[PDB]
Amino acid sequence: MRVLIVKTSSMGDVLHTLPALTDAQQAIPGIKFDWVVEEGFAQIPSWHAAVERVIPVAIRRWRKAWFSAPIKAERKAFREALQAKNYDAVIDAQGLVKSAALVTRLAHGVKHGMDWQTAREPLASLFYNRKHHIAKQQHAVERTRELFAKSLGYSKPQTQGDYAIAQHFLTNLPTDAGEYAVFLHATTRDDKHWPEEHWRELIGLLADSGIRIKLPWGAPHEEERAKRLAEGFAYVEVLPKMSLEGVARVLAGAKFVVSVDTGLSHLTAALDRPNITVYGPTDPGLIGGYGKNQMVCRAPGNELSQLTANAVKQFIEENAEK
Ligand SMILES: Nc1ncnc2c1ncn2[C@@H]1O[C@H](COP(=O)(O)OP(=O)(O)O[C@@H]2O[C@H]([C@@H](O)CO)[C@@H](O)[C@H](O)[C@H]2F)[C@@H](O)[C@H]1O
Repeated sequence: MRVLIVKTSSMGDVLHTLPALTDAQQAIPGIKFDWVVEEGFAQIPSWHAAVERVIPVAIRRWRKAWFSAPIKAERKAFREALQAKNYDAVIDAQGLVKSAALVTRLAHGVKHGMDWQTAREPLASLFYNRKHHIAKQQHAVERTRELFAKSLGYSKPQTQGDYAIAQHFLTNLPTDAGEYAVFLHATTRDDKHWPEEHWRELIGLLADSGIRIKLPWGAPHEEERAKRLAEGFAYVEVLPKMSLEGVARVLAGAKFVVSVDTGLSHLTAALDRPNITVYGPTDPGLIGGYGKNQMVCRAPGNELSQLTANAVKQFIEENAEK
């Protein structure tokens, strides 16, 4: 059986879809998935055993120079690749009008998606052949598992979702796996960042433990902050710039992670690595992670400026308890 998945945007949303592929694979041996996803996250689906062909899209990038000669070419290659196969099922796990009109609508096969009252954008429900009712009051990971279960004729396992992508890294874990912690400081908005000052204090509190700390960074200004956070700390290392897969191998070898509400935090949860995510303006109840050893840390008065290094270290300790 060959199924096509439409789940493009948000590294987090993409990662949350994995447990659903694990359920399907266990229930239906031989099942394989093709997956339409934003190029920036195209490596993620490849890490899962049930994933066959990845079909990248780069909306935002394209969208800005949409009629260009080179772009016109990419969009053409995309449509053709998208329509290449006749799927036994097309599952729109995105629930957006834009993705249903730009992707789902064009694929061959019975199209499944959420119904009018459960879809991210009600109107997208009109684009499906099969509309399923997926209760909103539950984690995104479970909602997608329910969607896959109902779309593919099998009952969702009572067990916790298994992202099943850690094994992709187990074979080539860093030599110093378990010897360090990874602090994910970079994110999309200022108010979501934990003040540099607190980061350095946390780091300082760990000085005599003998642990080492690695700092990822995806953009120049993020590298500069990482340099600032590392200064004077011989046991802290600013990572070189790497791919999603590369930073994913580093996370896999991390003993634990402290992070702000960002995609790499979601990657961490998918890799089953103990993780303490610190939230401020964003609510962990609505967008929290999912998985083993994930611990929520809400900043006082939803202001990260109020969260102390001491408080975060305490969570690390009690996250170790479990
Ligand atoms: N290979 C790589 N190595 C090191 N860093 C990498 C990287 N790739 C990306 N980043 C960095 O990761 C961050 C991505 O930004 P983000 O805003 O935190 O992205 P994301 O969409 O993943 O964050 C999500 O943002 C949502 C909203 O706040 C608005 O998008 C939250 O609800 C959700 O929980 C949270 F995960 C950026 O700083 C980016 O440079």
